[PDB]
Amino acid sequence: ADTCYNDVALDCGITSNSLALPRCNAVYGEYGSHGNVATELQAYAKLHLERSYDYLLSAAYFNNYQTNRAGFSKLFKKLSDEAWSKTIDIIKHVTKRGDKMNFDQHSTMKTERKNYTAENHELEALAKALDTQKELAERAFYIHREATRNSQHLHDPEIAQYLEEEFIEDHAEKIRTLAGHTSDLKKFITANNGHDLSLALYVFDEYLQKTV
Amino acid sequence: ADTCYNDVALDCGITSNSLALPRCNAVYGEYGSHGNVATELQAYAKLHLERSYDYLLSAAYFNNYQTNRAGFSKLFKKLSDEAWSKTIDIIKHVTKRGDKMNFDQHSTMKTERKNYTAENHELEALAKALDTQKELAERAFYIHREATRNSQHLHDPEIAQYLEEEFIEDHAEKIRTLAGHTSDLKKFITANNGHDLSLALYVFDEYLQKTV
Amino acid sequence: ADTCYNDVALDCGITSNSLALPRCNAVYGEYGSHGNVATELQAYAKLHLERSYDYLLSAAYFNNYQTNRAGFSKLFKKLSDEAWSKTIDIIKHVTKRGDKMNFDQHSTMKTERKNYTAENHELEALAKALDTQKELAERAFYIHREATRNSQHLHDPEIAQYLEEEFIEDHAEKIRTLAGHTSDLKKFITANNGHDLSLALYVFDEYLQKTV
Amino acid sequence: TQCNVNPVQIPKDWITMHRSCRNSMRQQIQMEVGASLQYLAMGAHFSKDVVNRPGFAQLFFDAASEEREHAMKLIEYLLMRGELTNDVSSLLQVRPPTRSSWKGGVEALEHALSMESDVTKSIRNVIKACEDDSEFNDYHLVDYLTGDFLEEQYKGQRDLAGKASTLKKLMDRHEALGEFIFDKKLLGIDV
Amino acid sequence: TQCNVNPVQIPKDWITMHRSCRNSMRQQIQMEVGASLQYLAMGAHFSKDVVNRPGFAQLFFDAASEEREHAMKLIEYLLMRGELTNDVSSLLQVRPPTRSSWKGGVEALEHALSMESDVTKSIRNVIKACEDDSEFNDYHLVDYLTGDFLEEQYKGQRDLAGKASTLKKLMDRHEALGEFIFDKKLLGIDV
Amino acid sequence: TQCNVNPVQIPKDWITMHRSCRNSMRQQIQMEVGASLQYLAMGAHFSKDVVNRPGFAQLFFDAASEEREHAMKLIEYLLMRGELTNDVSSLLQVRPPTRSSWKGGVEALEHALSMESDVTKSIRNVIKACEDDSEFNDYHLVDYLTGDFLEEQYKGQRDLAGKASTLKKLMDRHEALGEFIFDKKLLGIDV
Ligand SMILES: [Ca+2]
Ligand SMILES: [Ca+2]
Ligand SMILES: [Fe+3]
Ligand SMILES: [Fe+3]
Ligand SMILES: [Fe+3]
Ligand SMILES: [Fe+3]
Repeated sequence: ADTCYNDVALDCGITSNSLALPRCNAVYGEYGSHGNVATELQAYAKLHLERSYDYLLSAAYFNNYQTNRAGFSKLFKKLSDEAWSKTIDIIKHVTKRGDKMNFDQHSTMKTERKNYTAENHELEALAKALDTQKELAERAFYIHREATRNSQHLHDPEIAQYLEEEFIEDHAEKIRTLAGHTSDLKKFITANNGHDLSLALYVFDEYLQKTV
Repeated sequence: ADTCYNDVALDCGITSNSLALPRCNAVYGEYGSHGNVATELQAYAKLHLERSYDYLLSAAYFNNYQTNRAGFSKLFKKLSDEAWSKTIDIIKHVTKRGDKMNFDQHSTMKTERKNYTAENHELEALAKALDTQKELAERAFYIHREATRNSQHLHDPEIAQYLEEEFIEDHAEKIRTLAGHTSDLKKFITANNGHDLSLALYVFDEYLQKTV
Repeated sequence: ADTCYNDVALDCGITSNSLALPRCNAVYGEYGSHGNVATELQAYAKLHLERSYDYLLSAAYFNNYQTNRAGFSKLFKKLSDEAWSKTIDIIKHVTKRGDKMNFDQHSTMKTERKNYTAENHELEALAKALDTQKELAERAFYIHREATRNSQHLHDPEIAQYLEEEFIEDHAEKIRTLAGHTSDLKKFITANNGHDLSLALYVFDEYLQKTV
Repeated sequence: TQCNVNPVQIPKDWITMHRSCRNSMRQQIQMEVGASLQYLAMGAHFSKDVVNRPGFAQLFFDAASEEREHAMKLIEYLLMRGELTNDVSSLLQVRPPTRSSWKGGVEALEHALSMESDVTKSIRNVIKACEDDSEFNDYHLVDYLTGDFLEEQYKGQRDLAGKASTLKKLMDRHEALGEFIFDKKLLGIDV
Repeated sequence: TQCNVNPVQIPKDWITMHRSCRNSMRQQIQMEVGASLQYLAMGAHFSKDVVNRPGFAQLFFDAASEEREHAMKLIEYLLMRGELTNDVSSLLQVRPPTRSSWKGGVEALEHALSMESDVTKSIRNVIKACEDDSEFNDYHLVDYLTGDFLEEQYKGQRDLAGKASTLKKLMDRHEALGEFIFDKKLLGIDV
Repeated sequence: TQCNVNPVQIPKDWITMHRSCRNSMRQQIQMEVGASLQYLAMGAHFSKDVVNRPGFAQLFFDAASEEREHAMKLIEYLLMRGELTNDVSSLLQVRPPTRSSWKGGVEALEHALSMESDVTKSIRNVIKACEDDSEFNDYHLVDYLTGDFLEEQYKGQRDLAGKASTLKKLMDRHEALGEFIFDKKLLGIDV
């Protein structure tokens, strides 16, 4: 059983001429040794980073003079700021657990390839926001399962509790909110032959300005 | 892979004459598709609803002029109010996750059938309260296991964390408190041939008024 | 199905001459009946108790007139006080769940035997603190796994959430902090042939006084 | 073993409610509970992601809690009069409500108005039973039901009727936007 | 590799404790720790659901923490005098306490009184060793043990003796109710 | 189904930016984003347990967020001028940064200084493109880039250059202690 104390005893001996101390790091519970939890967490920071900029572009698009939807723009700006903040938080968690961030790490979770386009009408934009938030949420479920269930030799409840507290609880609220927005728009489009659509989009945008 | 965005692209086409958008809802992690977690959560709201009214009747019984135990009545009124509040909270969680509440949903957990009677002497009433709280607690353990362990294709840590935070932590405190009350009454009944029983029940009820 | 209510009905009968009430306790979810979770929790209180006094001796050693490292002493005093406080908290949790504390309970987790010595130079002391905190953290991982994964008939998310909230989250921070301290000392020892070591230890101790 | 104290008896002449009145009160208690359960189902319906009317959801969850309070007030009245020393377990029965879905806010408001209208009629029948018993006119309970319960009923009906009229006028051409705005107004939000 | 700094030496004439006194202090430190562990076991016992005396549990957990503080004060005294530059690891040993169950509050209070009485006698023996060493009368340590430690001991014994007398008088006919009330009074609760 | 509103057109004479200037601004936006990603990697490096320089980590995470704000300010300027009604998706691309490790704080500070120096030169080139277009001298944007962006650049370069000089002087004989103290000073901690 290698320990940091034993590494010190060995290397601090007059016989030694170095001080490697490989066990004197923050790694415990074999974090990073078994399973894919460590690399998946790095890829999760990368997903938040990419989405933060996708949301930023949507916020910009809704703030052009033709669309001019301050409420939709505010909704996306908030999603962007939150994803940017989470990117940094995950990077710090990766290093807190004794690993190092690799910005080119890929996830093993088989996820289809669909480019994010910022130029969308209101319903399309909310639908894409809903899909991307569900993807972030299901990725957290995947990492959580990898940490506490998929590998016989890996059990990391620290990562599980971190995901539960910092990601999982709030994902349900965001997804429910976005799903509700798509239902509202769907009704504006279909009821009474969609006759109130333009006034409804204006009223809905004003509502977002007050509630986002 | 069906997504809300793809449903919008298809239905918002000039070819379409409807806007179903089946994937534009708050369902993710296949909630409700595999396992019994979704139906068990609905049945859990139903159990709290039924118990809230059982506790309310016990609170009423202890407030009749013959029993007149304000402390016991307050204990049951608090249990009733908490169970009523949890009923609404669970219903809201069921809908937050994209499902709908069904008030006739039954649990699969094999639980014996024992009618709740409100007319009881003090020890009997506390014993029944203890048993019903243990049942609520074990039902939470069951749903938690169904969400994260029993089904190979179902892993829902959002439901697990919700149960951990909103139900599981507090159940241990309530059960320990009620178990302690039954121990106190047991001693009043058995020590010194139970000679101090009537004075002890009065003193104990006054104690409940100050601590519930 | 034995219940506290049924025990009361039986024992409070004119036929009875006793009041055992074996089911009127705080035990639920078969806590203590299957698996090793109950005994492991007791052994965990014992580990914290032993470590609290080991840390106390290190705090004393660094406060002798020759070492006179107030920062190192403060670091160990804090670790000691926290471990003492956790010892009492775990004992209370053991009894909250209806069990009783046994101070001679041993853990099944195969852990090597290495006496804790308080007389150490700075790097050695931090290395040992790091190793003992990793041991406390991995023991929590072990109990957590025993409660929710290792035994088919045992699922206790109350113990799991208790460990997650009261131990697991904070262990990562402490271990990362201690690992960082060993890295700093390693550099003081190796850079520029270790020429700045004595001044660096003084500066580092002053830094600990401000940040512990 | 003796787990309870031998009961004592005190004077009972002060306990005066008569059977017909007491039975009507017991039936009213079950009716209030039934109303609380039906309102819970309305709250659940408007909470669905595909309905998404949080204003209506809150309105009906609040109504459910209020009906539960009405049941508790009637129970407290019986206890004050010296009743419910037994027959407490049979006072209530929780059962799934009859309806669980509504086409929109107007249908739910009209259903609520009809439920309240039924409760008002039932309370007036409790008053009749309690006042007209040839052996005992229960002046105090009649007064309590009239001044407290009916007061709440009439104000509540007028409130629901007005909400239904206002929203229904918007349905022929503004079903979606009209209900959306009305729903946010229920939350105190002027869009 | 050189991981530590070559030690330096400063004047040592100020370091004056003698061996017999120092050894008695080391033994007292272990005794205080042993007392803290025995009090932890009392706290654990009264915390059990089947015993349920939270007042007694808190009383003994508080006593356990206080004994730990006593051990720390003795260690700090030795450090102030220039001792413990070595032989620190052997100062203490944590072992399971001898007793883990008590019949009731009276037995625990009487056991605590006896433990305190033993500690008082042991401190008086440390004082004797430190004062009567023919080569060095340690005036300051004797004064510290007498004015601080014995002061706490005598007040503590009187407190425990009074609690034991008061509760024991209730045991011949009021074991359950007497202990229940006494226990809540320990929490500052007048039922 | 008609899910969107038929677009409307309003006067466009007020939209005056020319192509060369607009394209240089779009390229600058990508450059700011690239800088934010490179600073994130520096923050990540100094956050490692084996590097452990929290002062440097915070300095670079703060710089990453500031570069993201610079990108947002340039995007807002284009939007104010009537641009980005299309071609928004192609504005940015997130890619892994080129460098992920540095030998120490000095190497990272010198790399940051060089990155800032490159950004300053690039902004001056945007200014040239926007000012010297023979068909349209964009006075306002040139002024904005000069008074806001270049102001931040020159102050930032001087700050980084000073930090690099100060720390580098400590490297020939005090690499570990010098960087340790400097790192804590970045956190406002005087050891
Ligand atoms: Ca878990
Ligand atoms: Ca948790
Ligand atoms: Fe939490
Ligand atoms: Fe009512
Ligand atoms: Fe002591
Ligand atoms: Fe910039």
